[PDB]
Amino acid sequence: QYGTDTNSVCPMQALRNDTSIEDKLDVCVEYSLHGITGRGVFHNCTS
Amino acid sequence: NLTMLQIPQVTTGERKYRSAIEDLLFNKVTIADPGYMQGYDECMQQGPQ
Ligand SMILES: *[C@@H]1O[C@H](CO)[C@@H](O[C@@H]2O[C@H](CO)[C@@H](O[C@@H]3O[C@H](CO[C@H]4O[C@H](CO[C@H]5O[C@H](CO)[C@@H](O)[C@H](O)[C@@H]5O)[C@@H](O)[C@H](O[C@H]5O[C@H](CO)[C@@H](O)[C@H](O)[C@@H]5O[C@H]5O[C@H](CO)[C@@H](O)[C@H](O)[C@@H]5O)[C@@H]4O)[C@@H](O)[C@H](O[C@H]4O[C@H](CO)[C@@H](O)[C@H](O)[C@@H]4O[C@@H]4O[C@H](CO)[C@@H](O)[C@H](O)[C@H]4NC(C)=O)[C@@H]3O)[C@H](O)[C@H]2NC(C)=O)[C@H](O)[C@H]1NC(C)=O
Ligand SMILES: *[C@@H]1O[C@H](CO)[C@@H](O[C@@H]2O[C@H](CO)[C@@H](O)[C@H](O)[C@H]2NC(C)=O)[C@H](O)[C@H]1NC(C)=O
Ligand SMILES: [Zn+2]
Repeated sequence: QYGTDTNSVCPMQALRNDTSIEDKLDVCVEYSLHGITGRGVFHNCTS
Repeated sequence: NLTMLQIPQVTTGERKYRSAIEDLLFNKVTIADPGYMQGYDECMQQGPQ
Protein backbone atom coordinates (compact mmCIF):
# COMPACT_ATOMS: atom_id res chain seq x y z
CA GLN A 1 0.00 0.00 0.00
CA TYR A 2 1.22 3.54 -0.79
CA GLY A 3 0.37 6.32 1.67
CA THR A 4 0.30 10.05 1.00
CA ASP A 5 2.14 10.47 4.32
CA THR A 6 5.58 9.06 5.12
CA ASN A 7 6.19 5.49 3.96
CA SER A 8 8.16 3.74 6.70
CA VAL A 9 8.74 0.39 4.92
CA CYS A 10 11.81 0.74 2.70
CA PRO A 11 14.48 -1.65 1.38
CA MET A 12 18.02 -1.39 2.69
CA GLN A 13 19.32 -0.48 -0.78
CA ALA A 14 17.20 2.70 -0.63
CA LEU A 15 18.42 3.67 2.87
CA ARG A 16 20.51 6.81 2.34
CA ASN A 17 20.79 10.30 3.79
CA ASP A 18 21.98 12.35 0.80
CA THR A 19 20.37 15.47 2.29
CA SER A 20 22.73 17.98 0.65
CA ILE A 21 19.87 20.37 -0.08
CA GLU A 22 21.77 23.41 1.21
CA ASP A 23 24.27 23.20 -1.67
CA LYS A 24 21.55 22.23 -4.19
CA LEU A 25 19.12 25.08 -3.51
CA ASP A 26 19.30 26.77 -6.93
CA VAL A 27 18.92 23.69 -9.11
CA CYS A 28 16.14 21.42 -10.35
CA VAL A 29 16.60 18.12 -8.50
CA GLU A 30 14.91 14.76 -8.06
CA TYR A 31 13.78 14.35 -4.45
CA SER A 32 12.78 11.19 -2.56
CA LEU A 33 11.53 12.25 0.88
CA HIS A 34 10.02 9.51 3.06
CA GLY A 35 8.58 7.72 0.05
CA ILE A 36 7.46 10.90 -1.77
CA THR A 37 9.16 11.33 -5.14
CA GLY A 38 9.18 14.06 -7.76
CA ARG A 39 11.10 16.91 -9.35
CA GLY A 40 11.24 20.51 -8.22
CA VAL A 41 13.24 23.47 -6.96
CA PHE A 42 13.64 24.21 -3.25
CA HIS A 43 13.53 27.82 -2.06
CA ASN A 44 14.44 28.96 1.45
CA CYS A 45 11.18 29.85 3.21
CA THR A 46 9.94 30.64 6.72
CA SER A 47 6.96 28.76 8.15
CA ASN B 1 -26.38 67.39 -6.54
CA LEU B 2 -23.79 65.39 -8.51
CA THR B 3 -21.25 64.90 -5.70
CA MET B 4 -21.22 61.09 -5.66
CA LEU B 5 -20.72 60.79 -9.43
CA GLN B 6 -17.56 62.95 -9.39
CA ILE B 7 -14.02 61.97 -8.44
CA PRO B 8 -13.05 63.84 -5.22
CA GLN B 9 -10.25 66.35 -5.80
CA VAL B 10 -7.30 66.22 -3.41
CA THR B 11 -5.10 69.22 -2.61
CA THR B 12 -1.94 67.20 -1.89
CA GLY B 13 -1.01 63.57 -2.46
CA GLU B 14 -2.02 61.04 -5.10
CA ARG B 15 -5.05 61.65 -7.31
CA LYS B 16 -7.99 59.30 -6.80
CA TYR B 17 -9.43 57.17 -9.61
CA ARG B 18 -12.76 56.14 -8.04
CA SER B 19 -15.93 58.08 -7.30
CA ALA B 20 -18.01 57.67 -4.15
CA ILE B 21 -20.58 55.47 -5.88
CA GLU B 22 -17.82 53.45 -7.57
CA ASP B 23 -16.13 52.98 -4.19
CA LEU B 24 -19.43 51.73 -2.77
CA LEU B 25 -19.88 49.34 -5.70
CA PHE B 26 -16.35 47.91 -5.61
CA ASN B 27 -16.34 47.36 -1.84
CA LYS B 28 -19.37 45.05 -2.16
CA VAL B 29 -17.56 42.65 -4.54
CA THR B 30 -14.79 40.29 -3.40
CA ILE B 31 -12.07 39.93 -6.05
CA ALA B 32 -8.68 38.31 -5.47
CA ASP B 33 -5.56 40.32 -6.29
CA PRO B 34 -3.86 38.53 -9.23
CA GLY B 35 -0.32 39.52 -8.20
CA TYR B 36 0.53 41.63 -11.24
CA MET B 37 3.80 43.04 -9.87
CA GLN B 38 5.12 40.60 -7.24
CA GLY B 39 2.62 37.73 -7.11
CA TYR B 40 5.32 35.08 -7.48
CA ASP B 41 7.16 36.24 -4.35
CA GLU B 42 3.98 36.96 -2.37
CA CYS B 43 2.66 33.42 -2.89
CA MET B 44 5.83 32.16 -1.17
CA GLN B 45 5.97 34.73 1.64
CA GLN B 46 2.28 34.33 2.54
CA GLY B 47 1.95 30.54 2.49
CA PRO B 48 -0.99 28.36 1.44
CA GLN B 49 -4.33 30.17 1.68
C1 LIG C 1 -0.20 58.66 -17.72
O1 LIG C 1 -0.79 57.44 -17.33
C2 LIG C 1 -0.01 56.70 -16.42
C3 LIG C 1 -0.64 55.33 -16.29
O2 LIG C 1 -2.03 55.47 -16.14
C4 LIG C 1 0.14 57.47 -15.09
O3 LIG C 1 1.11 56.87 -14.25
C5 LIG C 1 0.47 56.31 -13.08
O4 LIG C 1 0.33 57.28 -12.07
C6 LIG C 1 -0.41 56.80 -10.97
C7 LIG C 1 -0.78 57.95 -10.05
O5 LIG C 1 0.34 58.74 -9.77
C8 LIG C 1 0.38 55.68 -10.28
O6 LIG C 1 -0.41 55.11 -9.28
C9 LIG C 1 0.26 54.79 -8.09
O7 LIG C 1 0.98 53.56 -8.18
C10 LIG C 1 1.81 53.29 -7.05
C11 LIG C 1 2.51 51.99 -7.33
O8 LIG C 1 1.56 50.97 -7.59
C12 LIG C 1 2.12 49.71 -7.81
O9 LIG C 1 2.69 49.20 -6.60
C13 LIG C 1 1.74 48.98 -5.54
C14 LIG C 1 2.51 48.41 -4.38
O10 LIG C 1 3.48 49.33 -3.88
C15 LIG C 1 4.79 48.86 -3.94
O11 LIG C 1 5.42 49.27 -5.16
C16 LIG C 1 5.49 50.70 -5.33
C17 LIG C 1 6.17 50.95 -6.65
O12 LIG C 1 5.45 50.36 -7.72
C18 LIG C 1 6.25 51.33 -4.16
O13 LIG C 1 6.23 52.74 -4.31
C19 LIG C 1 5.61 50.93 -2.85
O14 LIG C 1 6.37 51.44 -1.75
C20 LIG C 1 5.53 49.42 -2.75
O15 LIG C 1 6.83 48.85 -2.66
C21 LIG C 1 0.63 48.05 -5.99
O16 LIG C 1 -0.31 47.96 -4.92
C22 LIG C 1 -0.02 48.56 -7.26
O17 LIG C 1 -0.93 47.60 -7.79
C23 LIG C 1 -2.22 47.58 -7.28
O18 LIG C 1 -2.96 48.75 -7.63
C24 LIG C 1 -3.18 48.91 -9.05
C25 LIG C 1 -3.96 50.19 -9.23
O19 LIG C 1 -3.25 51.30 -8.69
C26 LIG C 1 -3.90 47.70 -9.60
O20 LIG C 1 -4.03 47.83 -11.01
C27 LIG C 1 -3.13 46.43 -9.27
O21 LIG C 1 -3.87 45.29 -9.69
C28 LIG C 1 -2.91 46.35 -7.79
O22 LIG C 1 -4.19 46.19 -7.18
C29 LIG C 1 -4.35 45.73 -5.87
O23 LIG C 1 -3.95 46.50 -4.77
C30 LIG C 1 -4.72 47.67 -4.54
C31 LIG C 1 -4.11 48.38 -3.34
O24 LIG C 1 -4.17 47.54 -2.22
C32 LIG C 1 -6.19 47.31 -4.30
O25 LIG C 1 -7.01 48.46 -4.28
C33 LIG C 1 -6.71 46.42 -5.43
O26 LIG C 1 -7.99 45.91 -5.15
C34 LIG C 1 -5.78 45.23 -5.66
O27 LIG C 1 -5.76 44.37 -4.54
C35 LIG C 1 1.04 48.80 -8.31
O28 LIG C 1 1.61 47.55 -8.69
C36 LIG C 1 0.93 53.22 -5.82
O29 LIG C 1 1.75 53.00 -4.68
C37 LIG C 1 0.16 54.52 -5.68
O30 LIG C 1 -0.69 54.43 -4.55
C38 LIG C 1 -1.32 55.58 -4.07
O31 LIG C 1 -2.37 56.23 -4.74
C39 LIG C 1 -3.55 55.47 -4.88
C40 LIG C 1 -4.55 56.33 -5.61
O32 LIG C 1 -4.67 57.57 -4.95
C41 LIG C 1 -4.08 55.02 -3.51
O33 LIG C 1 -5.10 54.05 -3.63
C42 LIG C 1 -2.95 54.38 -2.70
O34 LIG C 1 -3.38 54.09 -1.38
C43 LIG C 1 -1.77 55.34 -2.63
O35 LIG C 1 -2.20 56.59 -2.13
C44 LIG C 1 -1.16 57.33 -1.43
O36 LIG C 1 -0.08 57.68 -2.28
C45 LIG C 1 0.87 58.53 -1.67
C46 LIG C 1 1.86 58.98 -2.73
O37 LIG C 1 2.34 57.87 -3.44
C47 LIG C 1 1.53 57.81 -0.49
O38 LIG C 1 2.36 58.68 0.25
C48 LIG C 1 0.45 57.30 0.47
O39 LIG C 1 0.99 56.50 1.49
C49 LIG C 1 -0.60 56.49 -0.27
N1 LIG C 1 -1.63 56.10 0.65
C50 LIG C 1 -1.91 54.84 1.02
C51 LIG C 1 -3.04 54.71 2.00
O40 LIG C 1 -1.32 53.86 0.59
C52 LIG C 1 -0.65 54.76 -6.92
O41 LIG C 1 -1.64 53.75 -7.10
C53 LIG C 1 0.67 54.58 -11.29
O42 LIG C 1 1.52 53.58 -10.78
C54 LIG C 1 1.33 55.15 -12.55
N2 LIG C 1 1.49 54.12 -13.54
C55 LIG C 1 2.61 53.87 -14.24
C56 LIG C 1 3.79 54.77 -13.94
O43 LIG C 1 2.70 52.98 -15.08
C57 LIG C 1 0.63 58.89 -15.37
O44 LIG C 1 0.57 59.71 -14.23
C58 LIG C 1 -0.17 59.57 -16.48
N3 LIG C 1 0.41 60.85 -16.79
C59 LIG C 1 -0.26 62.01 -16.83
C60 LIG C 1 0.58 63.22 -17.17
O45 LIG C 1 -1.46 62.11 -16.60
C1 LIG D 1 -24.76 66.21 -2.01
O1 LIG D 1 -24.66 64.85 -1.68
C2 LIG D 1 -23.52 64.55 -0.90
C3 LIG D 1 -23.37 63.05 -0.83
O2 LIG D 1 -23.41 62.50 -2.12
C4 LIG D 1 -23.64 65.24 0.46
O3 LIG D 1 -22.46 65.09 1.22
C5 LIG D 1 -22.79 64.50 2.49
O4 LIG D 1 -23.19 65.48 3.42
C6 LIG D 1 -23.56 64.95 4.67
C7 LIG D 1 -24.21 66.04 5.49
O5 LIG D 1 -23.26 67.05 5.78
C8 LIG D 1 -22.33 64.32 5.33
O6 LIG D 1 -22.64 63.72 6.56
C9 LIG D 1 -21.78 63.23 4.41
O7 LIG D 1 -20.57 62.71 4.89
C10 LIG D 1 -21.54 63.77 3.01
N1 LIG D 1 -21.16 62.71 2.11
C11 LIG D 1 -20.11 62.73 1.27
C12 LIG D 1 -19.29 63.99 1.28
O8 LIG D 1 -19.83 61.80 0.53
C13 LIG D 1 -23.84 66.74 0.26
O9 LIG D 1 -24.15 67.40 1.46
C14 LIG D 1 -24.97 67.03 -0.73
N2 LIG D 1 -25.05 68.43 -1.02
C15 LIG D 1 -26.07 69.24 -0.65
C16 LIG D 1 -25.92 70.68 -1.06
O10 LIG D 1 -27.04 68.85 -0.02
ZN1 LIG E 1 14.05 30.76 -5.37
